[PDB]
Amino acid sequence: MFEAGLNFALGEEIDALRASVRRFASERIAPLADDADRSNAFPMSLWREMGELGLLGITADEAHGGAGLGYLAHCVAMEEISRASASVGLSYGAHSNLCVNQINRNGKPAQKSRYLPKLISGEHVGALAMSEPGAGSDVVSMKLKADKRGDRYVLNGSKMWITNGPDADVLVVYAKTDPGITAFLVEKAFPGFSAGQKLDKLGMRGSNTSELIFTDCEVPEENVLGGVGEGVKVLMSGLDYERVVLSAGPLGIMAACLDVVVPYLHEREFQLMQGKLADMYVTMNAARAYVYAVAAACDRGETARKDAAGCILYAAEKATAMALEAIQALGGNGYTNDYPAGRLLRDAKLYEIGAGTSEIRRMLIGRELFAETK
Amino acid sequence: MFEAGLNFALGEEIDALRASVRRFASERIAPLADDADRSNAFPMSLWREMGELGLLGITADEAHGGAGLGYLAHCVAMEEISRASASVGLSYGAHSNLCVNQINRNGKPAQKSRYLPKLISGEHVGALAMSEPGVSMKLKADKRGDRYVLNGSKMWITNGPDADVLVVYAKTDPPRGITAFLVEKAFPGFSAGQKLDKLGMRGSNTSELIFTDCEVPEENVLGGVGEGVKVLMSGLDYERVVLSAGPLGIMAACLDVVVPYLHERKQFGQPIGEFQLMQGKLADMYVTMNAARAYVYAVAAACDRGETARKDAAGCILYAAEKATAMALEAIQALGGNGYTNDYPAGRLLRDAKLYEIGAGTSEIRRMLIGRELFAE
Amino acid sequence: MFEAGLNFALGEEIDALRASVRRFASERIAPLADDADRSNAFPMSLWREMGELGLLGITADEAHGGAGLGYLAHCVAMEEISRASASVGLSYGAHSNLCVNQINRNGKPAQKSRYLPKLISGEHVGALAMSEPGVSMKLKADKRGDRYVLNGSKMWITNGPDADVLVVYAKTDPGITAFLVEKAFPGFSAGQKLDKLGMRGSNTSELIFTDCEVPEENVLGGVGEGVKVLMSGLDYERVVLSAGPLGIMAACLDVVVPYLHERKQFGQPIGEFQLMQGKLADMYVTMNAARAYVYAVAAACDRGETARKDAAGCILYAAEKATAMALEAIQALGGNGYTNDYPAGRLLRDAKLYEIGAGTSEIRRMLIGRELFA
Amino acid sequence: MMFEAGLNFALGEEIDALRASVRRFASERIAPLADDADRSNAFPMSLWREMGELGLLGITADEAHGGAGLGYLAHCVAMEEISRASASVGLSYGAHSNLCVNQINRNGKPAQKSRYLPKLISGEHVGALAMSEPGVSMKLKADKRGDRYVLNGSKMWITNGPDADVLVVYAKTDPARGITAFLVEKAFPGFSAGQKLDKLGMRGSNTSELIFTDCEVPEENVLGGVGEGVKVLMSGLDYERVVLSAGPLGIMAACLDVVVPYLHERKQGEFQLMQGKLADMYVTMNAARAYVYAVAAACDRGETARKDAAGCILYAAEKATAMALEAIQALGGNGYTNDYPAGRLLRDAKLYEIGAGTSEIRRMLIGRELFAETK
Ligand SMILES: Cc1cc2nc3c(=O)[nH]c(=O)nc-3n(C[C@H](O)[C@H](O)[C@H](O)COP(=O)(O)OP(=O)(O)OC[C@H]3O[C@@H](n4cnc5c(N)ncnc54)[C@H](O)[C@@H]3O)c2cc1C
Ligand SMILES: Cc1cc2nc3c(=O)[nH]c(=O)nc-3n(C[C@H](O)[C@H](O)[C@H](O)COP(=O)(O)OP(=O)(O)OC[C@H]3O[C@@H](n4cnc5c(N)ncnc54)[C@H](O)[C@@H]3O)c2cc1C
Ligand SMILES: Cc1cc2nc3c(=O)[nH]c(=O)nc-3n(C[C@H](O)[C@H](O)[C@H](O)COP(=O)(O)OP(=O)(O)OC[C@H]3O[C@@H](n4cnc5c(N)ncnc54)[C@H](O)[C@@H]3O)c2cc1C
Ligand SMILES: Cc1cc2nc3c(=O)[nH]c(=O)nc-3n(C[C@H](O)[C@H](O)[C@H](O)COP(=O)(O)OP(=O)(O)OC[C@H]3O[C@@H](n4cnc5c(N)ncnc54)[C@H](O)[C@@H]3O)c2cc1C
Repeated sequence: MFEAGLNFALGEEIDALRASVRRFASERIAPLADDADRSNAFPMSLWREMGELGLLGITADEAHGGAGLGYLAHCVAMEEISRASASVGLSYGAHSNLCVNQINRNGKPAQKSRYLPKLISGEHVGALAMSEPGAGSDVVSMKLKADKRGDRYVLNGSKMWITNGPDADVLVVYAKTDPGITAFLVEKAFPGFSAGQKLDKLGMRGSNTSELIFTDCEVPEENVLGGVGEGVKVLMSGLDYERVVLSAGPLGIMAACLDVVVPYLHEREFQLMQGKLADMYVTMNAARAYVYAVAAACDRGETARKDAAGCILYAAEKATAMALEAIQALGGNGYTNDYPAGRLLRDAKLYEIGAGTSEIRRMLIGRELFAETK
Repeated sequence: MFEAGLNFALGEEIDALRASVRRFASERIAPLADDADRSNAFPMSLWREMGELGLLGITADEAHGGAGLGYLAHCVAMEEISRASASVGLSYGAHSNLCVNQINRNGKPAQKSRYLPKLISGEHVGALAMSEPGVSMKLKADKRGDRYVLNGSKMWITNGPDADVLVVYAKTDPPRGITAFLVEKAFPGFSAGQKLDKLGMRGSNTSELIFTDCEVPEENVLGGVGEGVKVLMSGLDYERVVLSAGPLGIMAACLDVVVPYLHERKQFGQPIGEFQLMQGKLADMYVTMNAARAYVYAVAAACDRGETARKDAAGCILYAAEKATAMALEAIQALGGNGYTNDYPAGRLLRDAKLYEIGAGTSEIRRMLIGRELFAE
Repeated sequence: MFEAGLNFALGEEIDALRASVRRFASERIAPLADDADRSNAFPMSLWREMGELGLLGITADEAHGGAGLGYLAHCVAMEEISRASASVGLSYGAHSNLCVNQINRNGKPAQKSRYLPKLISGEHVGALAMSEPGVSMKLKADKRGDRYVLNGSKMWITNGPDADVLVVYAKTDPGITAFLVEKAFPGFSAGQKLDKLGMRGSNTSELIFTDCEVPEENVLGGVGEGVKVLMSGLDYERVVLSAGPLGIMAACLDVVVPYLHERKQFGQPIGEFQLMQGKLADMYVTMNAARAYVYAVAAACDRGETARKDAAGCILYAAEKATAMALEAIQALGGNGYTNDYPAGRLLRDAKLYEIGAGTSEIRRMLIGRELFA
Repeated sequence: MMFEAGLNFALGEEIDALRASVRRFASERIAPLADDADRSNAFPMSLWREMGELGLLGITADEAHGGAGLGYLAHCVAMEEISRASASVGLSYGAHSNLCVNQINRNGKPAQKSRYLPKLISGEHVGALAMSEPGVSMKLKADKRGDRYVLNGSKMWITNGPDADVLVVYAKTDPARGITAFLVEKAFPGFSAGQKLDKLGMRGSNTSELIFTDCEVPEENVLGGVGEGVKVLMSGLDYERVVLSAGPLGIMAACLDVVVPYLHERKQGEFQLMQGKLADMYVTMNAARAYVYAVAAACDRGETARKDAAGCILYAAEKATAMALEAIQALGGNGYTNDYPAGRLLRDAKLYEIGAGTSEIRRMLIGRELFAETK
């Protein structure tokens, strides 16, 4: 509902993609956003609908139903989707980027043919499992065991905070094969695999998050993803691309902030208010510029850990700040659950923690700068 | 649980008061804070308990059964209660300051004797109603014989659906045609709307009030007819001072949750409190806590001296409110994923804190007030 | 020099332009920056030099010696210039954009023929005089025959004492008209240069008009149409000027990064300290976001899109960020950062100008906030 | 004109009297030369005797030696009024009266205090404190030789360095808790000051390195015990921090002094933004005062904590810098000229985020303390 903004000239294809996703999001997602938050449940019908629109495999190969587009495209879809529901945006990102994109980049032809088509149609839901109760920030200290036994790897332990955890049919799981790390393709139907009950979160309540438990979970050796002991490389790259695409989550939240604020103020010319509005608009636009420039850079093949970390750092902090201003501009009404401003705040905060914290991002950028400039 | 902090030397009586309230808040209030947020309702049984401890009439005169203490004392009580549950704190503040203190300051002896005793014991709950959907207020009071008839609505009233006694501002003559009234829940033509569904302060019952030819005896005029603007202004100064201890208690709670976590959470082989960035974050929280406290206590003390503090009262609530919300965001940050779950109270602290940047006058209004007064005198 | 950062892929032409301008800047401007600041005087020889490089007419028509380039190119040139000396950059912006570009856009071909060639060669210096001590301007231009007679004053004029050609706004009826004024016109006089906190190499003065005769063929843009003329290119001015703060930010990293390796405390380069890494990260991210936003606005202008809000936005943003970054630069250097031996203090002093000169942050916020309704 | 509104803190008649006195001296005598001190890059030396005469130089010194015998709150108030007139004079004053005189008053033996305090208190002598070095891992050597310690090395960034007659100097008496503080006289052969530094601000505050080349120090000039220097240094830093925090206080008070009168007589929704900005300056001022005064009063009760001293200077220094930036903003073009003092307030304010230990160091100290306190 607030649609002014700087044109970035992303090209006809991406403009069409934007108009498409925006139409889909306003018609099919936005009406369910509040309900998803209130019921604490992802609206499952969206999986196939997004599959049918080609959003789920947007950066995956056209062999398997994918659209073969790039990270700028993915950012735009993620932004429109998150604009309608940040929760659906987060689940979508975790499926389409965390799971699908890692398989597409590190998977062998046989593996991709086996797992991708259903992930891309939305028949299967995907997840990525890296974090553990005692290994979050310090992720390489993970303790999930994977012991070779015949033509199988037996998995023992747990993962935590997994987006789409209770629903995922296919998961990319990192495990210690030598306490070092290996990535595995895990099916929900593998015996010894279980999901915990969904978490009760401050925000992202439409997004089903759970622990995972592995009790003698047998994984075929042909389901290793990217080679034994080479899980850390796979992980690292996975974090880069995660960072760029997920930074569009905050973008969508910021767009939603203006969506509620501007019409509100037009149904309800004070100067402090106009200044507040200006700061929101300018922030939104700068954040867009930065994220799109980083995404285009990734598409040209200049992926730097620095700038991906930087754009999610920046966008996440700005989205939270702006949600606070959205509530503020609405006043008392903004403090009620009758308006979505509160939910925008609750949702936005996740991005300063998930995908690595602000602290970890700042440190990565600092250490990297210092390392390359010596 | 986190008890580091600057000693402000408030004296033995205030130190003892802090000890009593802290004991009550930790033993009684904290274990039901989550429940209050979840059920979206005030735990009514607390009223009489707070009544018993002498907290509800803390600034009311001893002649009417109050404790006869001042705003510094009241800030301290409000802080310790808010630290345990910010919802309970807001309700308490609205009862004991917005209502009880307005009556203590402005009431004739007979109004005070009629209304104060049950408000002080907690048999009665109290509220204050000023704000409307549209001091250009529209609530109308017309004379009818020896009574006043009230017509209109008030919005966003803390303790609204439960209040037995209300201080209500109304137009008797449409500017300097405002009058304050003591209203009883019992008066016909008075009702409360449904309770609000809020981001935070969910344990604090809030609603609109609807006055439909509501009859108020002329003897219930509070502070003289046409004089409502003076009663309202003064009320606002004291309201801001006492309510600013709400953000203080929330800040204290941020430290309570974060500090034991910094010790107990290990990553990279170390408690995360040993990492430079986290030490910095902690330092900033601590310094902010102490500065906010210093400012608020100084303003309250000035009030107890009977000094002017309009700018300074607006200022200490502006300041505290903004800091508390910022600090709750950092508390969630410091706890990480755990801090993003409802199993931890950090999220609740954030949701509750934001209230004070709107409720009881917004940040914007506080800024404009302060700047205007400066630019004049 | 710190030359790392996001690639924006501006194209071969702009990249070659950046390279040439940077070579010129480090060779000819940078060694004079301190001296310009200490003597409070523009190094005049730079005019002809910049004229020889085609920089003064970068966005002006080729038929008059201009480069015929656009605002993105101009921002890049302005950025590389300001990175070597902010004062030189400010004077350069006033000459090449505020004066030359206004003539190029609103000047009749005869006027451009008369005034542009020397401005472009650098034989003449250009200025813009709009601001007055008090749309409430009081400089009056009275039509007496084939002449307009100018009486009044203008204030804070960049290149004031040196300008040969000035675009000058005046009230012809209280209503506004822009004029081309020559230094040689009798009744025109410049006041002594101001003594400023920063931008000390940039010669600012008041102007005084006492019965100054301007011929009617020197009306710029049409009688009573001065406000359209002004409004136009307040925008382009904002875009191009926002590259001043960009140059300064680049300069901040230019001084901070090397120092973070060389300085050692507690047995380590200070760059290994976590708070330091945090700070450097915030600087880097800010630099990239600001560049992204300014380049996007400039490219929008070059596509001929309207960008009132976004031009005001990008200078608002970039000016505030540059000042904050200069502060951190001083911080990162410690005691040394506090001495005039290092350039950090100068960068802070210079940066503050852009929040307060050529508009103010408050005006920019109100403008954006009003145009966004409200 | 001056801005004199603000929250009353009820500091008592003695302190209110001191405040009126110093504010009179500051606006009458110091303010008119603040720009001169800045432009000439030189402390106005004649101020020393005058501040001695007003009882300001030994404000926390024992009365038996001529001092006022007042405390840290009192000292903060004096520092604040002085700094409000000229931050440079305030920094030189702070270094003399707290960094030097107070260290001697707390750690000196009776004979040491008798010998050195009287001329420092009357302002006949200028005092300094020397601890920092270009490289507590300092390199300044003090080798015991007979009944004298021989000093070799250098100190850097010393306030009042070129002028100091008496300096408290820290050195390593054993490169293995091997630190000792010393009372050093300018008159000692082998001691000299370097050229005065050329600084962004605090330009009226003379700052230099010190150079000790086989500088002979009498062994009776050991301050507070051989090897005990780390203790002396640390406590010195706590009190340094509390009193110097009033430097930023004075700078903030100056910001309002320049802004509020200007905002009246200047006339063009930017003015509402302006009122908001004025509100934030006012509130910030009052908050910082409340905190600094609370920490100082705590010190006067005998409660000194590393945390709170560090905290109040961290807070105040950051606030003063931000407010100076706003003062310039509020005065617009005029604020950007050297004809108004706002530019100077900014340049000066920045110093307090570095000197006395950077904001980074303060944050770490506080965090490490809290962590130790809550394990
Ligand atoms: C909604 C949600 C969805 C998620 N989805 C997924 C998923 O799909 N896949 C997946 O693998 N994981 C997922 N996670 C896990 C997520 O990545 C973790 O929450 C986070 O990365 C790990 O932090 P933690 O929760 O262990 O907190 P901690 O790591 O304990 O952090 C606590 C605090 O300490 C700070 N800190 C830690 N180390 C340092 C240091 N060295 N220096 C300075 N400060 C430090 C942090 O900044 C933080 O403030 C999800 C989490 C959430 C909340
Ligand atoms: C928990 C809670 C308890 C409350 N309890 C009581 C009570 O007991 N008694 C009572 O009388 N009231 C009470 N209120 C009312 C409360 O004070 C109002 O909600 C608050 O003052 C804001 O009113 P509003 O919702 O109409 O905001 P609005 O006034 O609609 O605010 C809209 C936005 O515009 C801004 N704005 C408005 N006017 C201007 C202007 N002139 N210039 C610049 N900006 C402007 C505001 O900052 C705000 O961001 C309570 C509110 C809350 C939230
Ligand atoms: C280095 C430099 C170079 C310059 N070069 C040029 C040039 O080449 N050409 C040219 O025309 N001008 C030039 N200027 C003028 C410049 O645009 C002004 O100095 C400034 O942008 C406008 O503010 P002011 O100086 O008049 O101060 P004021 O506008 O008086 O500022 C006082 C404060 O009040 C606020 N305020 C300002 N106006 C209003 C209003 N109408 N209503 C409410 N509040 C308001 C502002 O936010 C400001 O913070 C230059 C200035 C500088 C410093
Ligand atoms: C005007 C002035 C007057 C002075 N007067 C005196 C005086 O009278 N007596 C005296 O003894 N000294 C004096 N000093 C020196 C002052 O104490 C030092 O400048 C300060 O203690 C340290 O600054 P530095 O130059 O050593 O910076 P550095 O130590 O080189 O610091 C460089 C940067 O690294 C950062 N850093 C360093 N260590 C760490 C860490 N462990 N973690 C994170 N970040 C870190 C710092 O924050 C800083 O940003 C004075 C200085 C000035 C500027």
